[PDB]
Amino acid sequence: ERPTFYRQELNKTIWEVPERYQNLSPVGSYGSVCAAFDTKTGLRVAVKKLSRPFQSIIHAKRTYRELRLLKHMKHENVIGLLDVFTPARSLEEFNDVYLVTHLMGADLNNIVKCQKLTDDHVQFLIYQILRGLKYIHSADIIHRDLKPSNLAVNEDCELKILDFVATRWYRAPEIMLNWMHYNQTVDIWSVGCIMAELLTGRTLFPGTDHIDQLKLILRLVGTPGAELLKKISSESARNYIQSLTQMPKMNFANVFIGANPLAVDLLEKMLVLDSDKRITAAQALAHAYFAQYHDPDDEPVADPYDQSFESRDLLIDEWKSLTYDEVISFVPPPLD
Ligand SMILES: Nc1ccc2c(NC3CC3)nc(-c3ccccc3)nc2c1
Ligand SMILES: OCc1cccc(OCc2ccccc2)c1
Ligand SMILES: OCc1cccc(OCc2ccccc2)c1
Repeated sequence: ERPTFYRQELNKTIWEVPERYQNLSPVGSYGSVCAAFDTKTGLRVAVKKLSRPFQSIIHAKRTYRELRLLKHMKHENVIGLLDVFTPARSLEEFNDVYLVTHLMGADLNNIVKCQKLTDDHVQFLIYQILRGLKYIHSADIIHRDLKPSNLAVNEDCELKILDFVATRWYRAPEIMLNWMHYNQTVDIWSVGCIMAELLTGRTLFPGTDHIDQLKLILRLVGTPGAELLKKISSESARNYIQSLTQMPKMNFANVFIGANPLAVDLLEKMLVLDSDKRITAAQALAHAYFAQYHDPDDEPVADPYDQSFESRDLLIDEWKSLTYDEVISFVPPPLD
């Protein structure tokens, strides 16, 4: 029951895709993505060709990870899989992997780098990020790399979180300091940085390196007090922290002058240096700032996600074969 494939060369590489996808045209370069038209649905879609999916053990595992994560995400504010295919007829000739998802208008960098945003828009966009995160977090997945370029927004201001400017600007302070045991709330920190940027047209913490970045952070949120410092396991990290000149916590209502006071309040709750005290995604959705969008009955959580594979060390052929299994067992979504 194989579809008919067709070949073509687009700048860099070849492309071998079922006839169902038409008028492929590049959108940029981990992999490279083409805008296509999808004849089965009439929707514009993006087809990503993975670059050398099984070049190493790491690539192999990463190809598998991404396919696993994509197959699991079924939610309005998160990128989902319309299709995955290979030109291979057998495991033995399995070498190329292509992923298909909805094409979305632009990204959040292409929306904050056009104007500021008005308050009503920021509410809607941050709301949708939080609702997508609540879902992702409920599967015990941590995004880790949230930033404007990872948020796809279309012409209707609908937002989808995806994966794949500096990443550093959005990273939680615990990650910079190399804490092994950070949790989900690293993603809340990033959301906080995103929201502030949307409200001011400015990157909140545009650090030039990780040391700068921390200095910029502590300057706003203050240096750690005693209850936090007592939870820091690394002697050297604790020293860096305690040796850098003490800074006081800033009044956010002064730093975010003229912003809505409910947005200032959310921001205070998001950008807590101590990750144990940071508001979660579920809690942030019930904050007042979102009172016109919030519905506790249309804020779904995810099915369980098995990421036991993350702790496994496998051969390149075994990661590859696990990926093949997943390409074959893929069930297309309800085409509605
Ligand atoms: N329960 C917690 C809460 C917050 C923490 C935090 N926060 C960093 C100030 C941003 N950092 C660290 C840590 C541990 C080892 C090496 C480097 C950093 N641990 C934390 C443990
Ligand atoms: O995240 C997997 C994937 C698949 C195909 C394209 C892709 O990035 C391009 C893209 C373009 C427009 C909206 C969302 C993604 C990502
Ligand atoms: O990284 C967590 C996460 C959150 C939302 C979507 C998601 O899909 C993962 C992924 C998406 C696109 C390309 C590669 C991986 C992952």
